[PDB]
Amino acid sequence: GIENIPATLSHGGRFIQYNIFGNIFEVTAKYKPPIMPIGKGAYGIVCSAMNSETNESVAIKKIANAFDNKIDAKRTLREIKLLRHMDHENIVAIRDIIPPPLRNAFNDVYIAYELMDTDLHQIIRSNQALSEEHCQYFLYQILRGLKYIHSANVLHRDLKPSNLLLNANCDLKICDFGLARVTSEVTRWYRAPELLLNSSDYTAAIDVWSVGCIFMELMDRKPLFPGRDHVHQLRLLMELIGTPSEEELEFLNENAKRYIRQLPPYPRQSITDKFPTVHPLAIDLIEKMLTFDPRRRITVLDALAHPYLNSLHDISDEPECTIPFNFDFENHALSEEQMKELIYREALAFNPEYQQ
Repeated sequence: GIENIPATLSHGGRFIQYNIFGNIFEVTAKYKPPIMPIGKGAYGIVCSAMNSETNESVAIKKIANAFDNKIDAKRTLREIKLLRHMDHENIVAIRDIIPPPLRNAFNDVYIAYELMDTDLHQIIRSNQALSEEHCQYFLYQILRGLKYIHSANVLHRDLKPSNLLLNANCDLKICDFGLARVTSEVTRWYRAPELLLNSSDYTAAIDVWSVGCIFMELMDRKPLFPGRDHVHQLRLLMELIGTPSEEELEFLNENAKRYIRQLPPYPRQSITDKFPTVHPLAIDLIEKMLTFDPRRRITVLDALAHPYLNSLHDISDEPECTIPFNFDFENHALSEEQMKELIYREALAFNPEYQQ
């Protein structure tokens, strides 16, 4: 579909501006036309493109005005550094950081990721059927990636179906680390119990919780805990799981502890009866993942060995991250110009021709 989107050579031919419904999408010259818009959102837009020098297809996301609010600049730099630090088959890889044509005028950041066909959210929405071996493969790859992320002392704090990208090969990669934790510091249908009822510190269990939810949504094709309001989330939680007994309530803040005694009782509805279509071992592990108590929640390391995944589980093939990740990129307090400069050095690392 070339010449469908107007493409103008700019800055001495080293860049190409693509008009996309009045949205100027400027990338380096090696990404010759055509490009295919594939995503929209708050960050900006996402197009597919081909690197004419490497014959490799990427997805270029454009974060527009990335440095205006310093919080969003920190989430962008955090995204780049986090995704560059890690090398894993269930983690989305950065393939390029576009240099700005003019360093003084560096407002938009274009990141290029490896190209994926869809994501689990779209798979759910399209109402398309999956063999049980496929669901098995998906869950296994999610946990296999979580093992690595956590092994780098990083907690992916916002897991969603739209965060799990897929391929026709059924390869699944985790993405969008804009909110991850270093243990040193938005829909909540997937947020853990401890996150809503503030326990100021949380462990990897939060991720496990979300996975549980996600897997049920994969197996039931309906959102497991839809929230009308923030207070309602807990209601639909304990309506299904049951109101905890305080052998389980010990951990949350006592400003939050009182909270749970404040409400009427809730029986533990059995999941095998509410969602009976799914396989039995699936229901088992799902129940073992959605415990209200964080210290009574199954670990990713143990959830890998659960019998639902026994045809895929393998400790020698599920690696960890050797070198951990530190949060002070250069230092702790940075201005928008410092973060700008770091991302600029990264783009110059991917594009040594623009260093000079």
